[PDB]
Order: sequence, then structure tokens, then C-alpha cells
Amino acid sequence: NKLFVSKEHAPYTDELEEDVYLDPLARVSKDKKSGSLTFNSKNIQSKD
Amino acid sequence: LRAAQQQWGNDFYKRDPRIAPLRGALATYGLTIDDLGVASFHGTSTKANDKNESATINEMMKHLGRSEGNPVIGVFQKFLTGHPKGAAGAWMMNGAL
Amino acid sequence: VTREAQIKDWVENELEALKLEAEEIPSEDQNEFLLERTREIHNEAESQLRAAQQQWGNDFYKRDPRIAPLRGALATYGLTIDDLGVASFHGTSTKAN
Amino acid sequence: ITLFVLVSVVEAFIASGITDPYEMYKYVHVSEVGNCSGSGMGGVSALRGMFKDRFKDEPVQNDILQESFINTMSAWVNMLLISSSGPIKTPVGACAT
Amino acid sequence: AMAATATDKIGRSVPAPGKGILTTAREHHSSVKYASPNLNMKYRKRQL
Repeated sequence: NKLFVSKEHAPYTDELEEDVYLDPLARVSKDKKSGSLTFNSKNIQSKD
Repeated sequence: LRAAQQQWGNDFYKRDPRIAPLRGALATYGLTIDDLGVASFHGTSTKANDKNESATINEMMKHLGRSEGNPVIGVFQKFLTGHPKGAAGAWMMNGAL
Repeated sequence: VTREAQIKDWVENELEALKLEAEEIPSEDQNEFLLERTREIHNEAESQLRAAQQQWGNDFYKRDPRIAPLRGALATYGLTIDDLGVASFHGTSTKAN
Repeated sequence: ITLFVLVSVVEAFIASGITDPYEMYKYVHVSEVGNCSGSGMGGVSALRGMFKDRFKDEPVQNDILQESFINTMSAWVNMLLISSSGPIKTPVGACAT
Repeated sequence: AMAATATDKIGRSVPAPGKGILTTAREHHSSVKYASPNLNMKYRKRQL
């Protein structure tokens, strides 16, 4: 009875929300610790 | 011909990630970020909405490389007409025109 | 395919122009310039190819008044009017509807 | 109605194979995922609350109006599952919505 | 010239506003050492 999994948090933190909004190429990655898909500062506004 | 004009005159920035939608819309007509001289704010006269909207416009202006000392002049129309629950953006559009 | 031929000709023209510009610019900051301009040219070439594909594959019928929206939508994928074999009716169970 | 919509969105993503809605953000920007669904009448339960239960002074939550909007279902979908900052366009079409 | 809509993020407040429409200014600045020719109007008219 857990088909609906409410997200407790957005994929970006409050401090990184603006950066994610302003970067069109920002994409989520799997966090090694939490294991969930989240935005990473290293991946935001990166030449890669 | 219209496809070429769309590609080079209207939608030249849809594909480019280095051009924002706002900057591209301005530059379609030769304007720049600094040419966006007026901002019809929602201006609901509430704490959260006004602070959030001012922050949003400020962040747009920062990221789009607006010249320092060139603030957008904010127009708050709901001080006079109040806040309708959906005619608001239409009244602000009329005022902007 | 004619449009793709023209697009590749345009791409190699712009590449030779970029090569001349790279010859002009000092070699100190040549790598970043080349990377930025190569990405820009790749984006432009992709945009042009998708524009041609939209013109001849997707929106070939938007301009033609002899092709209905329905017939054109069917013919985009090689189908015909007769290939519309099923109609999910509103079917409200009311006389007028 | 909002519960039905949440279940339908989750099941639709399951049918799409997207078990984690954030998997979309590996491929598109948060601004590139929209929700354009809507209702003909919206939260009629919340409308009945605000119009009748409040008139009768029965216990009604102070946010029954935000629960009554037609776009509230899409808002709850986005802010329980999607987190997208993409286009949101809630239509009303009665039976054709 | 432009018209766009946006949502904010995952939360539990319908009337809470957010920075969702900040995406209308989303831009990538990892490599902006040189101006894009695509943003120059003379270049675009040449292509046209």
C-alpha cells in the first residue's frame, strides 16, 4: 500500500533552488549517500 | 521562407541554452535586458507575495546580466484597482500596454 | 534530403569561417573559443535539420489549404482517412449529443 | 477529487515506467515538465463546504477555498510528486476538458 | 514577446508563492568567454 510515495523534499535544496531554476542544463543525479535523485552543485552551471 | 524567418528571427534562441527565454524574447526585436524598463508587479499587498516577487525579479535581473544602477521600475496596480482573482494579470496587461 | 545537403554545406562553410576566426584569435585562449563555437554550430545545424524535418515531415500541411488538419495528421505517418478505423465517441446517451 | 487525481498521476507514471518522478529530471529541466490537466467543476466537495457547511456553521477547514480550485489538483500533484517548475495550464471544458 | 507559466516546488502550502517563474530567465554561463554569434542580429540576417 505504497504506490503513492509522497516526496518529503524537492530534488534541490532551498539554497540551490535558484541556481537549478537559472541553469537550463541542470540535471539530477543519484546521490551516493541518500540514494535518491537530487540536484548537485557540481552538476549545476558546469562546463561538462 | 517563413520557416527560415522563424529559425533566424523568432526561434533563434529556443535551441541555444546560453540564451534565456527572457533574453531571447527581448533580443528578437533588438532589445536587451536593460531595455526592460518597467515591471508590472503582481503587487497583492501581502508580505510573502511582495517579498517573493521582488526577489524573483531581482534574481532574473541579476542572472540576465542587467547593468548595475538600472533597476526595473515596478508598477503596482492593485493599490488602486484591488486584487481580482483572475482579472489581475489582465488589468496589469492593460496597464502595461 | 536536398535540405540536408544544403545544411551540411552551410555547416562546413561555417566551420571554415570558424577556422579562420581561430587563426585570427591568439592561440592562448583558443581551446575555449573553439569549444564554444563548435557547440554553437552544432546547435545551429541541429536546429536547421529539425526545421527542415518540421517543414517536410510534420507541418507540411499547415500551409496547404487542400489538406485538412485531420488528413494531414494521418498522412504525417503514411496513414490515410480510411486508416482511421475507430472513433471513440463522446457517447453521452443523450438524444441531441 | 484531488485524491483521485493523485492516484491517477501515480498510476500513469507507473504505466510510463517512471517509478521515481525525479527520473524525468535526469533528461529534462525542471522547467520542462508541465501539468496541463484540469476539471470541469473542480473541488465540488470544497465548494459545498464553503457554500453550505460554512453557512450552517459546521466545522470546515479554513483552506476549503484553495481546495475548491480546479487547478488545486494540479498544484497538489506537482507539489507532492513532480516538483517541476514547468508550465502549468489548467483547462475547463466541461466534458471536453 | 514572451509568455510563460511555472510551478514552484514540492511543499504543503497551496497559497504559498515561489520562485517557479524564475526559470523564464534560465541561462547557462559555464562558457561565456566569447559572445554567441547566434545572439548577433547581423549574423542572423546573413543566414536568412
